[PDB]
Amino acid sequence: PASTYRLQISAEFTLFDAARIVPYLHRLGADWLYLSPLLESEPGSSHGYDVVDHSRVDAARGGPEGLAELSRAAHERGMGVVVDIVPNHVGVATPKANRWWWDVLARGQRSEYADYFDIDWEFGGGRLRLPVLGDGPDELDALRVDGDELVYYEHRFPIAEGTGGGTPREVHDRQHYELMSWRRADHDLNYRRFFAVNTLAAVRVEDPRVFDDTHREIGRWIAEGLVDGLRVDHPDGLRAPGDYLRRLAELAQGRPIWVEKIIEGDERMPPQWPIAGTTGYDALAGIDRVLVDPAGEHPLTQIVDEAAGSPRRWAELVPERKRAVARGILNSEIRRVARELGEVAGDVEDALVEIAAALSVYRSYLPFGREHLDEAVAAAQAAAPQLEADLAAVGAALADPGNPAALRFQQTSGMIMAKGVEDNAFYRYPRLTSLTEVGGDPSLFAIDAAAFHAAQRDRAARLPESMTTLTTHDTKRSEDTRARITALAEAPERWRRFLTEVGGLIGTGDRVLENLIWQAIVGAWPASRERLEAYALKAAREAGESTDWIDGDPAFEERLTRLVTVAVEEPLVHELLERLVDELTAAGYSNGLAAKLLQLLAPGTPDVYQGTERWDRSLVDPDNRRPVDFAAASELLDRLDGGWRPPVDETGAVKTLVVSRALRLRRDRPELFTAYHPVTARGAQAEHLIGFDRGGAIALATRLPLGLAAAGGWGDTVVDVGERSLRDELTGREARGAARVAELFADYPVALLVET
Repeated sequence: PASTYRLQISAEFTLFDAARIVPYLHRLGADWLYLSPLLESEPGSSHGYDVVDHSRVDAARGGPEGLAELSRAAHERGMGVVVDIVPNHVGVATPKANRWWWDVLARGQRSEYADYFDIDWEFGGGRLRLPVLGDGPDELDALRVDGDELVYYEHRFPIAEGTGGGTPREVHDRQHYELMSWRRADHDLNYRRFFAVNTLAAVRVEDPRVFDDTHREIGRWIAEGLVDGLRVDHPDGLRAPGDYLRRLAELAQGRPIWVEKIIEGDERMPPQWPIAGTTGYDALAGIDRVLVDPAGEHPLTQIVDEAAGSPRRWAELVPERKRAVARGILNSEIRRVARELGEVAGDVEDALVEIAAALSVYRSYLPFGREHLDEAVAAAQAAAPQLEADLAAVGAALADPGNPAALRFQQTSGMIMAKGVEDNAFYRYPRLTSLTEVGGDPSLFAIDAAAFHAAQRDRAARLPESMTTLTTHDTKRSEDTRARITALAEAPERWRRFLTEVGGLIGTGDRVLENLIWQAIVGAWPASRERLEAYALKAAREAGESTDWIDGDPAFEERLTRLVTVAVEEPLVHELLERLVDELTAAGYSNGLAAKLLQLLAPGTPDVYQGTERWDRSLVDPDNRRPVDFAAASELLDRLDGGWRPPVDETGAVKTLVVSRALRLRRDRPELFTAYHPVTARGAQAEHLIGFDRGGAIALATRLPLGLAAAGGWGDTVVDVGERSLRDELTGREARGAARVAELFADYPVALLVET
């Protein structure tokens, strides 16, 4: 496809709602609709990742009639449909809604659905441990019997037949499940789950019988022409992801499959995987880093280091926090891998924790990626020479794809990275929070244009059909929030001044977390107190230093709450914040347009998140999933198509112009996109021009806008565009030969030149 447009389908935006805005999306220039999980989820699911019935399209989202209508709307217009599917796990929040889970609770290992899940029965003493009770003592006195069901407040579980009668507790101890305290899920859990989410139980989709049942309706979409490609959720949690994608490719009849897979650096995926590529986060990392002024690296780091009283080094942070979740909320996983290894050596768990800590990829794919495991083991032996013998024997076992533990470890190192680095270490390394993003190396402050172009060339060579992306439903900060934040690398000293001035007014005791919060407030501004308060509490808990998700500090959280309230409502704090936002507003606009244009014409299939044809200043889940005003966007676009040329302003109109013109061009004139050639400028400010030629379409953008303005503008800087004559889709302005960037960017900080 020429592009994918991502839609959050739910009961508030159904498949019928989506089909009604298909014509606006075609107008905007989208090629394929990228929908979220559509199999029946938990009653009230606003994402659909908690599947409870793989046999039908979710009724709340429109059921099969809805899918059929959306597909027909898209296909009658030449458009395509790619659907997010969730192969690894199912929702168990409401058991009475997961017929498979219910039967396993009701009949234990005698359930026909028992080997659909990944259960250590012997660790549980023949029982499935459900971490549903509260931590207070005497919890089970709330256990009531209600017919053929055990009840614990609003939770209901089946009574195995022939086990009724007596105290509610006497019936509970006869059941194939054991209700336990939620805090016991850190260490004593005996079923495989997704991340540290107990309400997401993994299914053994490597079993052909399980694959057939979980993918039958998905297979119907393919067979009957409803769906044109698939996006696989979390393949890294699968036991045999290679085998899965092979089987999915034949289910999808050779149609394009994209995988959500985080890549680290120059790491490569197994080439035999029959996929189009990833959902885009490798591309996000480079687009953002070409807009970071590299000279801010040491100033902005010292702002964090002085606050922490001790250098925050990413090389310590990552191992430390991976170690911590391996020993904490993800310990049931570590302990289970240790049980399957047997008494290989002495301290097997500490050997595992050290290998997962040092592992520099999310997982191996053995025999592929053995290098990564080998280097982890060696690095663990240097960080912990006390276990040199143990690590060697444990690493030796972990290298044999015939050992079930080697395979389970690969299912676990996926989650130690995400929960330790993305959802923790990120929130402790805020020297520039736009670089703490899904798929990025925050240690890598910036990349020069030469490095940017190399990254584009590599994707054209090995991943030409792969997605690129700037916002997803899982990003920590949405694309224009990061665009403004990134300008702080140009003005580190201004930022120090701001933190100081506003921190002499209100604080929490965690000056490191306050750097992160003010960055999000500044980047998202203007934003409601409700949204900023929610973000602040979530960021503070993810960071885990001054409060936590398990055992919070209410006094601290209320200091954080009154920080954001003072930022919105108090006259002097608010003025200081408004003044800094104004100073950055043009820079962030220019950075946001630069990112959007570069991504949409770069090699690959650009993904456009719902509503990001206007400014998206959202924060983390769920702020990046707010309702999207497609009506407003269409009205905006109709003004643009009616010949209005907007200023760079807060309506987003100039972004809608850039997005719509680049999407259409790529969709409707694809003969223009045949190669990739850097376009470099000439003169006093040539460093500020970043761009490339794709064939007959040239993307031209600005980097480091604050320093450009400080230097007096483009001056007499020129771009060589060829002996050819080009025209800018955004303005109609013509350019030939050595064009002055002052003329090219006379109206906007970007231009999209087309051969004539």
